[PDB]
Amino acid sequence: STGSATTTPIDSLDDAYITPVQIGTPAQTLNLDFDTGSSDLWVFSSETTASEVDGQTIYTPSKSTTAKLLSGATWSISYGDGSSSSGDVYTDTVSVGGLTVTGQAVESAKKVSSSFTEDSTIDGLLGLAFSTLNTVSPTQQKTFFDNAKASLDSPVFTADLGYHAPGTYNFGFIDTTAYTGSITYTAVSTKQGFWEWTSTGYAVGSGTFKSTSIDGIADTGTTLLYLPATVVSAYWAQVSGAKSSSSVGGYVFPCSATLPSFTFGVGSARIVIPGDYIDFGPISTGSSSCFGGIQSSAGIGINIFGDVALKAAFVVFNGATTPTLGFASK
Ligand SMILES: CC(C)(C)S(=O)(=O)N[C@@H](Cc1ccccc1)C(=O)N[C@@H](Cc1c[nH]c[nH+]1)C(=O)N[C@@H](CC1CCCCC1)C(O)(O)C(F)(F)C(=O)NCCN1CCOCC1
Repeated sequence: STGSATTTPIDSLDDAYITPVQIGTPAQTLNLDFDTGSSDLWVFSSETTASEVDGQTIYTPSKSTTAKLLSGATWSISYGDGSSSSGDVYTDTVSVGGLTVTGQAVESAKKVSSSFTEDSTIDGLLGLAFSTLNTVSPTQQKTFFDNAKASLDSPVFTADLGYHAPGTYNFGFIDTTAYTGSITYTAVSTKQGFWEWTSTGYAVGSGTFKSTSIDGIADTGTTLLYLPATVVSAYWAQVSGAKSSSSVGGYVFPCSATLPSFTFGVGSARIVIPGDYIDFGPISTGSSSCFGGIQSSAGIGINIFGDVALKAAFVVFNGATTPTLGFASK
């Protein structure tokens, strides 16, 4: 089997991408953020504290004939940006783009943090990291991909995110029309539960490529590209007037600037991020100071190849016995 679904930016800046997901019988369609940085499939629900719901579409398990409460199971997660959610667990039928999993763990939120309430466009998350990170207690649950994998034509999914435009998530096949050149594959470490790999280096604009190992994760649920302070300083030094702002909490630049591209290495191959992908707009409405899309990872502890980087590539998440990651230009 296979599946294919379109993913859409939630706003004009590509802060995040949402993908429609069918849950239950009859189907309830929710727009979820596909997140290769976590391993929980959770949704706004009829059980969510009503004052914490403000415009989201909710899952009502009582209206699904295939939903079953998973007795005694609960979940609770905290994300890198400080947001969080928690609740109880159902098993139900879940379909993505024509690919169906029966008996998927659907984590129903009883509580969400203010940042979730305040964002009406994201109805929940679909985690695509390794199932060792799943937070359900006392019996850890498998991800959508792990459940689907043996049925798939090939044990893979691909991410093809758009710049200021929709893109595609595919399951079980590689669309050879969706990229240029060849796919370069690179090793993955699963020891931390992530799609962790090592980039071979970087270049700024038309500059010389610097060969250096940069360990990081491929993370569709993070907006920005977080890299070592040395690399980040080298980038923003090429932008007149850019600076690290204490009050904003990262690099800002004049909205009148033209930004250089950023290149990262995948083995002997190279992925080029155009400069406009690195512009996230005014820091506050009406400001002439704009937020940068490349930021330091120093306060985070790991480098993160978030959407700014991934949307420049066609990315293969190969879930074979020994996982690998593939990157192609497009
Ligand atoms: C505005 C922004 C300054 C650019 S922001 O950073 O707030 N944007 C958010 C994404 C966003 C956009 C729009 C609306 C809502 C949220 C962002 O990029 N958040 C990252 C920031 C980050 C990364 N690393 C450190 N900080 C994040 O937490 N991403 C997680 C998923 C997000 C959470 C908020 C809602 C959207 C999905 C994440 O899963 O990718 C993760 F990998 F960082 C993460 O937290 N992984 C959790 C892993 N735990 C390990 C222990 O076992 C349980 C699993």
